[PDB]
Amino acid sequence: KNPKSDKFKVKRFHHIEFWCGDATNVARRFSWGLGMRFSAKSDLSTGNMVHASYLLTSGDLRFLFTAPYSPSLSAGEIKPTTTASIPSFDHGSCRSFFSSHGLGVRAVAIEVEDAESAFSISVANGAIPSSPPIVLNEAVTIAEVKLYGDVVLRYVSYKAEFLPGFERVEDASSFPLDYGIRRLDHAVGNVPELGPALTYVAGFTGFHQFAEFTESGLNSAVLASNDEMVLLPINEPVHKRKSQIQTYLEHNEGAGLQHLALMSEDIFRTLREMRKRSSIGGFDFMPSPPPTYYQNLKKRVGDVLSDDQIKECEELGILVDRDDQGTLLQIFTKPLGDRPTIFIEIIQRVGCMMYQSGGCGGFGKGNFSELFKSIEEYEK
Amino acid sequence: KNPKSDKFKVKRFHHIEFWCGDATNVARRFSWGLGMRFSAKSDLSTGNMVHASYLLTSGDLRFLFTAPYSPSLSAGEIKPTTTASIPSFDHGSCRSFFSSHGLGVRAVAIEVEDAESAFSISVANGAIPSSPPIVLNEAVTIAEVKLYGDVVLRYVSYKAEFLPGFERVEDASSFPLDYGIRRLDHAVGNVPELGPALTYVAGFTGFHQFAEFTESGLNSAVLASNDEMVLLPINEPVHKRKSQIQTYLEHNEGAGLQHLALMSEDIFRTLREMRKRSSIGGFDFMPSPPPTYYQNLKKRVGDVLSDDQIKECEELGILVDRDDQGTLLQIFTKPLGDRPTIFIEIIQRVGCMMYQSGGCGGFGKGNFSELFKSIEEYEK
Ligand SMILES: CCSCc1nnc2c(C(=O)Nc3nnc(C)o3)ccc(C(F)(F)F)n12
Ligand SMILES: CCSCc1nnc2c(C(=O)Nc3nnc(C)o3)ccc(C(F)(F)F)n12
Ligand SMILES: [Co+2]
Ligand SMILES: [Co+2]
Repeated sequence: KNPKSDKFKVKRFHHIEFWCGDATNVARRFSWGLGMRFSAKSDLSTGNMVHASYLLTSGDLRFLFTAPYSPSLSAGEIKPTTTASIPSFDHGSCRSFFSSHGLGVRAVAIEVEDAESAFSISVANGAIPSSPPIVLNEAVTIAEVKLYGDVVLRYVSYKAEFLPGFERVEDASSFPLDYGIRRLDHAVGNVPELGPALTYVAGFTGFHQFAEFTESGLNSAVLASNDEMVLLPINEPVHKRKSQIQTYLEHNEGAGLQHLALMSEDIFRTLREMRKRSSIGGFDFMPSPPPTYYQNLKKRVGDVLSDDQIKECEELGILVDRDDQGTLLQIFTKPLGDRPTIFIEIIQRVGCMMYQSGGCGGFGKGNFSELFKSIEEYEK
Repeated sequence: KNPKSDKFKVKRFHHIEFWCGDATNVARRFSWGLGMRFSAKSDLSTGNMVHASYLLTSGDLRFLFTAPYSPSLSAGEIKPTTTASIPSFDHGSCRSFFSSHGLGVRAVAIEVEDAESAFSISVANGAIPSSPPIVLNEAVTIAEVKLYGDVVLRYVSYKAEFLPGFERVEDASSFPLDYGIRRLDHAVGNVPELGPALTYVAGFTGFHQFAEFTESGLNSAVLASNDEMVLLPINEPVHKRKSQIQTYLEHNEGAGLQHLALMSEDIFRTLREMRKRSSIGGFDFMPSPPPTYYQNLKKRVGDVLSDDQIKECEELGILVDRDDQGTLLQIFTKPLGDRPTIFIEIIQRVGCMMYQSGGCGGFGKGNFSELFKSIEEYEK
């Protein structure tokens, strides 16, 4: 059941922020690979002497890419006089994050009714503060607490266009790419120990348990907001083969964000667009499951997807899972950067109409075993 | 004249190495933006636990992109047992370079007849050593000396496929992009003081002076090898407006590589391909000169380019210059990464046939004044 125990009012996922070495090159690659439009900037051309920040959007999904300039450019600034548009930014914190983890998510940002209250209530309830509430242009409020490793949960609230200090991009370079991605479905963390992480985060949010999974690799559990639109799964390693969660922890130098699942309104169109671009600057995908996996498909989702929809899953390497309430189409990219750490999931859910309920169809845990068997079935 | 005073045998430009935060994302962006094929790799999948290195090629042009892994992955290695394919690499040097300069060229690499001799002769003649000669798999030899700032000149020689330890990419991800770029024409450095830099480099190479320029921004001079195929211009600031060389030095935190000029066998095809991709992950170009610039074109190169070739220059924003021996088509990108530092020039030269002689048509110094006047002519 859903106890609806949120200690403050959470509205939805707002944005994800990557900390980069060069924000330009990462953002250009992600834009082309995922079909996200360049929609706002904050950099030297807008008067920001501290950091370069570029925002990509597709539907409601917002990806922010931030890198530091030379500290010499802002050596005369103090926090009261800063040109930074994100006043929680720090040159040394950013360099230390990137040197330790490589390219990765620094901030999981959620929109709340009041960011200052959500911060106070969180820290009162055990959250480790990262950046106190700061009010931008008397219009937006931002605050940050630690989530896991060097990832922060960022609260944002509005009185009433991304952030103050960001300039809209609607010019020539704002080409309207769109491969169908529409919003962030869930954001998954890897930690060394699940219990303490779950206890910590659920303690300061009031998020309730949504699901759990406990025999190849990991144990996980999901925290959700009251309407279960904000979904934060957390994984730990399970010590034949070496845990992929452990591989993550070793190459990331500890806990951090493992994958972002992005909802598509038409996953077949998204995967056709993304796959056409894999070899020309885009993203590569994990190897497709054997044909045996797609033979077992008609017997499990033949009532949900036509033979034509099923055959299109096989062309594209799409995975399908199903619980008692919904059906799930999913697929995974290879890692986004140099290290075998963060990757992206594309998903589309069918069912649970009331709008669609969060988590409709689960998270594809059934595909672990469905993949292990269909692999052994094709070796024959 | 050309004294042909090379203190060792230089053959040609071999490659350019970028030091990055994430080599994957920079290399994917450059590949798509410039039309360069992914042709070799050295990373975790090849057994390199130290650095990720990806090589792009177009014609004879080779761009190498390298980033460090976590040092923990190779904590048990020593230089005699290293898994690095480029043994001059150092984690701390790479992080310090990138944190200080952002994305930029670390190595200008030239092919010589014998890299060990070229290193010895260079250091004997005043070169500051960076990495002593190392022989890779008894097949290739590599050595490095300081060029300017934190840029090194890298010598490479072969007894007889890029480097030992690199695996060829000819698979699916090796899509054969090609927009016409064929080789590196020249590589330009910015320093605070031209004289000492010129004296230093010409001292240890024997490269001779090829050209010079001394009233908007800079003074420069060109060093060339005996056949004038290796061309290394160096700029210094000239202290109405602020020197763009000084802007470079401030945002780069000192001297470094300013621009790479890449020869195209068909600059009109290259610029059409690159411009179609500017807004979808590729490179942006500097703003085009006014129509007045292209009206003055028929009167200066009307004997070299048809009215149709001239009008195509205007569509594409291409600049044209001409000395007593050749004609030059050129254009400049905006900076390649976050900072207003490094950028790329595309060029194509017409004339000086004997093969074509290096530097045929000069370097476009006439376009500075030709641009200043044609701008004032269009304000009218
Ligand atoms: C490149 C790694 S591929 C292996 C792999 N990695 N993650 C997954 C997931 C997944 O997202 N689980 C999840 N998300 N939130 C919760 C809670 O649980 C489903 C299926 C597979 C697969 F094994 F079927 F591919 N995965
Ligand atoms: C984004 C900056 S645009 C301004 C600009 N920056 N560099 C140039 C060059 C140039 O490459 N000179 C050179 N190369 N080797 C030597 C020696 O000399 C020619 C023309 C112009 C221009 F002013 F005409 F554009 N430039
Ligand atoms: Co998932
Ligand atoms: Co040039």
